[PDB]
Amino acid sequence: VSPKKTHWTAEITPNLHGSEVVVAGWVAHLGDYGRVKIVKVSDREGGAAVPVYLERGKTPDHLFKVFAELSREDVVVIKGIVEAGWPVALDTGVEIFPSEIWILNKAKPLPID
Amino acid sequence: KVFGRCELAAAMKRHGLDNYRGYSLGNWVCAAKFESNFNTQATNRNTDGSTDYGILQINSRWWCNDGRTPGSRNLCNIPCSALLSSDITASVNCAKKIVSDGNGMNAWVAWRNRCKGTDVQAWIRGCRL
Repeated sequence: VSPKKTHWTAEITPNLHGSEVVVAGWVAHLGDYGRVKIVKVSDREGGAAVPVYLERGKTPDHLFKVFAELSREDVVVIKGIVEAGWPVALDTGVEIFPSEIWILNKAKPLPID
Repeated sequence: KVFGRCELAAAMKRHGLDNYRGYSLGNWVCAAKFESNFNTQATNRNTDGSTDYGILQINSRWWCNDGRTPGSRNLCNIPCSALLSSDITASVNCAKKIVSDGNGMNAWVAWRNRCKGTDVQAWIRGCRL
């Protein structure tokens, strides 16, 4: 029951503020900082890496458990609301606050050691 | 130790945080105010089994090791207790690694909520730096 992609990551723009989007692509970057955790999604090579913010106090608890199973290069589908209210423009331009994170496949990454 | 505002501004400046990753000094004083109220001993356990430590409330899951958080990464390679010291060197070094991780100061929820996009220079006003 994972939702169909509605937008390409490069189509996530401030104009979409306040609307629901579904993005689909791979995990380009993960940052776990405690109360904030950010997963960036890409769907085009050398393309956008749109940041999906999970913030304690804002994001439902279960999605933090999903974030915990994530790895770089995992293929995901994430449903969320676009936020682009100032001061978002100071850096990222957009943020996505998720309501669903689906993991389609976990990457078989081979540790270097 | 509880720093005074200007006392912290001076220490943070000494430690090379002024414009570190493009963030002016006020951002860092503002972040400490709203994360720890300038208290280097500030310790806050989260419902998720992680704890936040020190003047900038650095988290035990990825950043420092506190011996009790599952899935520990200790990316700063320090024990969490080092972030509780009267001396802010360990917190500053670990903060500089965090702010370089790819999300800038958005790694700090207090900074996002209270500081980002505000007149952060107000936090160092009146100091003589």
